[PDB]
Amino acid sequence: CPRAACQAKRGDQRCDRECNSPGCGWDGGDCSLSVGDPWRQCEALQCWRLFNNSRCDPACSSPACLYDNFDCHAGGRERTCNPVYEKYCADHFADGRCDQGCNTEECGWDGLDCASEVPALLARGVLVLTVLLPPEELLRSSADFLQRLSAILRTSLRFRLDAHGQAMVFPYHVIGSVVMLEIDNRLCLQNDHCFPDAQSAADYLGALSAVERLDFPYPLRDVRGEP
Amino acid sequence: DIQMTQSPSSLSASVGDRVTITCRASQSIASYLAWYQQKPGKAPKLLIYDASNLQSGVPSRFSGSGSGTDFTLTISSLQPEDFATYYCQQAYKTPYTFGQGTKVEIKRTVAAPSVFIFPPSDEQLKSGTASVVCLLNNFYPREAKVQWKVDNALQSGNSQESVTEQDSKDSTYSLSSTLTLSKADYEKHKVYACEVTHQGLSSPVTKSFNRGE
Amino acid sequence: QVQLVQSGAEVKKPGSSVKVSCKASGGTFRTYAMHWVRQAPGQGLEWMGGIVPYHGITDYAQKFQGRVTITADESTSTAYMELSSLRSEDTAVYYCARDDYSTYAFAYWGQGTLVTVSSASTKGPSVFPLAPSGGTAALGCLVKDYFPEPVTVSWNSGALTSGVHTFPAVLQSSGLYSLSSVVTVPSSSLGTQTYICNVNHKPSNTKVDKRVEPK
Ligand SMILES: *[C@@H]1O[C@H](CO)[C@@H](O)[C@H](O)[C@H]1NC(C)=O
Ligand SMILES: [Ca+2]
Ligand SMILES: [Ca+2]
Ligand SMILES: [Ca+2]
Ligand SMILES: [Cl-]
Ligand SMILES: [Cl-]
Repeated sequence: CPRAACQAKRGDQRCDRECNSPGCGWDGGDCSLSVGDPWRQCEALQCWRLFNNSRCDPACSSPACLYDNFDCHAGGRERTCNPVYEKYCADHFADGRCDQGCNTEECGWDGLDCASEVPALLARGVLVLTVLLPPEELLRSSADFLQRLSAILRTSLRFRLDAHGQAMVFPYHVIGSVVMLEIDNRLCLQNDHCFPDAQSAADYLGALSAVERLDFPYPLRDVRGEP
Repeated sequence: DIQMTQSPSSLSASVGDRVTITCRASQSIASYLAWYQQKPGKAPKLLIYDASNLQSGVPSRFSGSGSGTDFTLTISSLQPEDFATYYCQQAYKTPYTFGQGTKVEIKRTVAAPSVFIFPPSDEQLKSGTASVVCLLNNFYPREAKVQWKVDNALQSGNSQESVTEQDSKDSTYSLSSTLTLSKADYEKHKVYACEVTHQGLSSPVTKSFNRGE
Repeated sequence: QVQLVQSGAEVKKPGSSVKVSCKASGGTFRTYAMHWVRQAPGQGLEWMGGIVPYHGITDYAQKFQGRVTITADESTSTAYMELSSLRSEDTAVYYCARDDYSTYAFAYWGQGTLVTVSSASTKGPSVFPLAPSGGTAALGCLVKDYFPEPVTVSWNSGALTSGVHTFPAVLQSSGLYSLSSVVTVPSSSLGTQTYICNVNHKPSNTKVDKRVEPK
């Protein structure tokens, strides 16, 4: 990793756990969803070692330090959605009926069904995701996809719509999809725990993929923020 | 489902030993793993939650570690009250799944059984059935072989064994072997013998009686 | 202090249904979950399903789909498990388990409810003496043909405990249970002491005291 090992695998579009270390740049970004250094703006160098620990490390709690994986913000059981609610919250997400059990940031906020009268407060930019699944298949489970991403980011995620009101999901070249998402922070009240832009959200997802703590049941290749 | 694999399934240890029980998950469960203790005739008891948190009221000699797919329950200085069955459980995704369990028994020196044979009672004989009971009392290890002979003929399919849980005071096991025959078959034979093979006996021991003597 | 109290032991015929209850007390966390976990004789633990009474949201193990119904009465902090089309393989101890404010793991457990599924009907045992004959003697009582489990056995009203071994029951091909309880005593105490086994089968309201004399 410091010299002479796996240089032929750095940036090879295939994640190799043997090369997944900060020294080898998370296998040249292949293990961090194409995010070079998710901690690039983090002021303390050893934060990634404390990212995975299930405890608050205040020195690593800044937005630049990826909120110490929300362990300072969500200190107790509220860190995760109840496993008994997994199917229920995915089935009832954004169905136009307020489901109180799902009405928490860790469960996906019920896809905002309990906050229809609160105006959208979008983060800057668009979250772009390459998923190795065709658009039709991806949209067949779109509620599950958005609910899970909303639960992970602890905020509300939705498909960016075009002028014709259609979801901005494009074919990837037959082999996958290029998914465009917006982040609605209308329920994200602020210390800090809210992504101000799409790149911040992409870096956080890259940091989870880097420490092997991203459990998203979709063939997600890469993430980026775009204006 | 997520499959939980525990190792070992059975463990013999002595008071004061440092004991490790491992749990393997079929996929990553991050740190969402609990450890339970269960004693015979009792409900499970939570020892460790979320891989490494010691439950209050649980002694500090218990500690949990691991993440992802591999987890460890360590018991430092194993105490007499720690002899029980231990289970790991993933609390990550439903259906919640448990490991198969690890039974922890106390090691002890070898102890030969004292053997006793009971003829059927006259009270039972009236009902038309005959139960012949062979008792193997307070032995270690648990492994024992009991062979029934009726007038030198080796019996098969007509006996049932039962074994107690390990004794909390002397760490031994006891076993009963019951030979069941009709009163008709019992009355046509003389010599009823129980033969016991165990590690603490230099030679198999036979206890017998002659019907009507 | 959190306490979980379950309803009493049940005896059922194949094809019947059973409904078990579990009352929680001493809890302060509003969104606690109540779970049902079963344990077949000599086997491990199996989660059947769970409920969060505050929200009424339930989840079940797929293998129990259509046969299991989990409900709760939030006002009484009581969870219920109903299991239908009962088979002999459903014979088990059913535990109620509850999480707490700090984990989703099973922090609290009920005492368990034994559910016996069989074609057999409730019957008290026949008790026969196992007469005694290095100076150690053995005596006992054969506790035969009862249903369902459990049976308790004591010697001299619980004053004799040392050297006592009450064997786990064996299920006979007739569907009735059978066990022996033995005690080893000094040979010299046979002519100077009295030995009585006290057998209690609560399911049939049977209580039997049998004096065991040397033959
Ligand atoms: C987090 O870091 C690595 C995986 O990236 C792992 O070895 C470590 O044990 C994890 N820590 C905890 C406390 O789960
Ligand atoms: Ca690579
Ligand atoms: Ca941390
Ligand atoms: Ca809803
Ligand atoms: Cl038990
Ligand atoms: Cl509580």
